[PDB]
Amino acid sequence: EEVVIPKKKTWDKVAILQALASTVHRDSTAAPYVFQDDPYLIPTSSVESHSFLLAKKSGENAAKFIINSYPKYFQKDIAEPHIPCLMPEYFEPQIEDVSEAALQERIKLQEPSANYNFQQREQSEELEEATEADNEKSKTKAGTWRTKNNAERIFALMPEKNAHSYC
Amino acid sequence: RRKALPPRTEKMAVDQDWPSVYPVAAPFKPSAVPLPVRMGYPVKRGVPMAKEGNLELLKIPNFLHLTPVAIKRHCEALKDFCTEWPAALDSDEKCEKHFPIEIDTADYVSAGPSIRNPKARVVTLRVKLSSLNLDDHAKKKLIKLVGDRYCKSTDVLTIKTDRCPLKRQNYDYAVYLLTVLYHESWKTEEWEKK
Amino acid sequence: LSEYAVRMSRLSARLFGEVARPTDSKSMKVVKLFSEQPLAKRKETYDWYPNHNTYFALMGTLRFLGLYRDEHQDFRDEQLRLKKLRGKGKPRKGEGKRA
Amino acid sequence: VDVPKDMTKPEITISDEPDTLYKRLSVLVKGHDKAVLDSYEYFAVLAAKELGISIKVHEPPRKIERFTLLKSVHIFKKHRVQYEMRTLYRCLELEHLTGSTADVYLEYIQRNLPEGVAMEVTKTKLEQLPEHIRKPIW
Amino acid sequence: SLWDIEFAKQLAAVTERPFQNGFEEMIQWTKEGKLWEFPINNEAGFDDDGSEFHEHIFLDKYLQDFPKQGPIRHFMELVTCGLSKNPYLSVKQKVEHIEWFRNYFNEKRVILKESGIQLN
Amino acid sequence: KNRAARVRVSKGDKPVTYEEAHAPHYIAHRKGWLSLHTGNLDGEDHAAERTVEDVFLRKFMLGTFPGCLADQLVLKRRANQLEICALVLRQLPPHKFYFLVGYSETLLSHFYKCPVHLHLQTVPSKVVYKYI
Amino acid sequence: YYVDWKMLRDVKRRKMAYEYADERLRINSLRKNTILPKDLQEVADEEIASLPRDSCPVRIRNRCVMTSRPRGVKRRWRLSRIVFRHLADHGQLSGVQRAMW
Amino acid sequence: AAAAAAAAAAAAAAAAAA
Ligand SMILES: [Mg+2]
Repeated sequence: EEVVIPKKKTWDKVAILQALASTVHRDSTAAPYVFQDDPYLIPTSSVESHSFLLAKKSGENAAKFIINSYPKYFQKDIAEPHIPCLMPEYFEPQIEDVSEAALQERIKLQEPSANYNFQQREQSEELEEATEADNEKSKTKAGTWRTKNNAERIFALMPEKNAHSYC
Repeated sequence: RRKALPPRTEKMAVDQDWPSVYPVAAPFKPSAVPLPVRMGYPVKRGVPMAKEGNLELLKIPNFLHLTPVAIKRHCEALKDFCTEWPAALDSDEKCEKHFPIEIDTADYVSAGPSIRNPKARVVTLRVKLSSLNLDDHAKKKLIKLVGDRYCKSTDVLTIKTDRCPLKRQNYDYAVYLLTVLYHESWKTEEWEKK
Repeated sequence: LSEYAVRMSRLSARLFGEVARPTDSKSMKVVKLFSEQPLAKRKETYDWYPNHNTYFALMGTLRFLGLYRDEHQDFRDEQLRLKKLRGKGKPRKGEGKRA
Repeated sequence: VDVPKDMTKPEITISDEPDTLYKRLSVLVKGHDKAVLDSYEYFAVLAAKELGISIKVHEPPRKIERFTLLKSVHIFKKHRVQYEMRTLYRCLELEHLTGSTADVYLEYIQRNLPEGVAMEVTKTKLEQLPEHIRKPIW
Repeated sequence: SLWDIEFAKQLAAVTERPFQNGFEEMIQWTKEGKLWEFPINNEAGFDDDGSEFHEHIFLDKYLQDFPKQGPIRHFMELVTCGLSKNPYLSVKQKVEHIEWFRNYFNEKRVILKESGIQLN
Repeated sequence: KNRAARVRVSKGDKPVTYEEAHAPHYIAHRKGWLSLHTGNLDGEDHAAERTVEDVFLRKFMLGTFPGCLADQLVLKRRANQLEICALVLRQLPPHKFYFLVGYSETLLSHFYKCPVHLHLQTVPSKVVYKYI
Repeated sequence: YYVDWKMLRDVKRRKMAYEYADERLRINSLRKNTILPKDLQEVADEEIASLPRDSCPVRIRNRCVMTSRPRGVKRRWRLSRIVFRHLADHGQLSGVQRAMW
Repeated sequence: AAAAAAAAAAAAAAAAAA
């Protein structure tokens, strides 16, 4: 009867960090956080700030190009939680001989997508309404005359579903 | 085309809030600190080196983001997440009457990419034998059943579990051993009659 | 040592998960082989040497693409170029001895 | 003058599960130098005082690990160089905490931990009694 | 649907921004996973296939196809006790360890019959 | 005569920085350590894993910033994220500074599977402490 | 490349020791016990001898990481007594200082 | 010599260790 046990409060991983961030507001005399605070690196004009941001971005994607081009130098994992965002990415299909497996890789990974369809149709492989819907979406995302040739392969080759045709 | 900019010292406000300047840990950039501080061994005719280009000032950890005003402002925002401690357990005498089981758990932190520390699996359980329903026979059986893990002077039984890889597995293993010890101290077998 | 005591000791090991029936000290070795991780399976042993191949290849590749600059390799290249200019270079494989 | 409005929007909910209780939370802060440990002691004591925890702080004895190596490279064993490693300990002793209060204090404590120091956290979890032992007879 | 991903990236284009504060930097990296889960416990990200203490301590259920009264039980009980005090291995590895002795003993049948003790 | 981590005295014209002007018998007395982490403590582990990364970072940064590095790196290690404090001369333009800082902050992170911060402090020249 | 050919061979020895860590652990269990009859133990000796030479952990030699020095290497840092001093005197290792007492 | 019979399955079922 004399025992009193309160209830617990469940919060997110970043809820308390946001609570701490709310205590601090934007500074007046301080430079933006993304830029280096050293005066030799602090942007002076708006064009200089834009150029510095673009140069920094060029540096990061230049590093990412090396990481993707040489994946074997980053295969070793040291962090126990196994952060997946720091792993190298691969732009190659897993299966080349199987038509039903090459399309699903080359749709998500432009010209290779059309080459996959050209190779799949060479051996008279039957494609359902789900395999070519994503292939057509791949063309609709990236890509005048080639569109008509692709669209003929959409209706004439197979009786595809209208829901995947109009999209 | 070289370009040298005067630091933020000339633009620092006298009443500007320092948590806004140093919210988190920083490498102590000298252009963001208007405090003229000289660190280093002085020269016979010289003086200790100033804050510009000083490696000693960069080596040391800075507590500028943990100024007392900033600590007050941060702790005030954390009062909503914490819960109130019950006043009914102010003194240990009633805590022993209500929650006699103590669970010693170890947590560790280290700088690096790794988290797994083998010392984190060890879990300790401390229970006072004066708060259980053992009789004389079951008590005298339990003492010899446990052996050296029971302190005769303090009347505390300690169960230290390491066999399980995880802390939760060690914990539920420890409570299982407590339950099994209690249940087996009660059974009188045929060989106890000799 | 008594019959009551040995029964109590046998029960204690069974309850705690230890070795129940009597075994010799030389036989407890096989218990120990599985009680801890073997030498060849400890990270301090099989992860002793970092991959110098990855380190060297990565630095060489960034030197070739022009992002890392290896002063030691530049020194080696300059010395070898001076050696080949003065006339004592590296002979082809298969002609040093006979030719 | 330009202060943003409506800056606060946390996600706090109260669940019906009873909160875990702690009797003693021991923190052993190990470091190399004493000044960092003293500043950290001030910071932690003050932060605990705002949260109302009534911390008691004492200093465990230091540990010095020394070893000896050769002075020269090839052959000189009469002359040696001795190296030292100092480890200083600080004890933050916390009492009368709850599960969420310990979580928030450890948040504000570990998130601002320095680089050259390490922390050992020992929690004494409270528990009344498990289920198959309350009042059973086999 | 690729159009869902396109709509999501069009939302993320205006949602994302170069960082304005170190607190925001840590919030974003914590959501990504780079920063550790505070408060830091040493068992984050390792569940051990959701196993419990009875799957590690009690391995007697894997000893059923062995002679109960033979020296094979004397040796397998020590093997089981060693494996049960092993926090460095998962449950499946101990299952394979038991199965290795299983198949080795069931393969070498002539030696157990020649040794003079009746073993199965 | 002791010769470890010691720059020899010239006729009186060499410029020497504070770090080089002090012999190794002054560490923790007059000058501090260039790197801080937890592996060198008493009851901690994984010292060599951090030491090899420390050496690799020294060499990689020396090669990445050729001729513009003033002093040695300050390698801070605090909660899974490693910070690199560098003193750099203002020889490169800021456009090339910002390319390399962004390059390193991702290459090092992807090579060590841990967040990396890079902070640069630009000095007009190498700061001289003793005679010059 | 690696630092030395001795280091190259030691890495191979460590890799094959890790590859055969489980097999040797299982075979040694049959040899290190007295319960089982010796008739199977004499065959256990034969199959543990049939394994390749570099598979045993005994052949593993603890050298230095940087210079691959086979001797004078501390286990904590995996560093030779010369490289360790060369780094500590420069101050690149925390908590390490000259002993004066 | 003599061996005592211990009910392991019964205890595991009773106290949740099966
Ligand atoms: Mg050599």
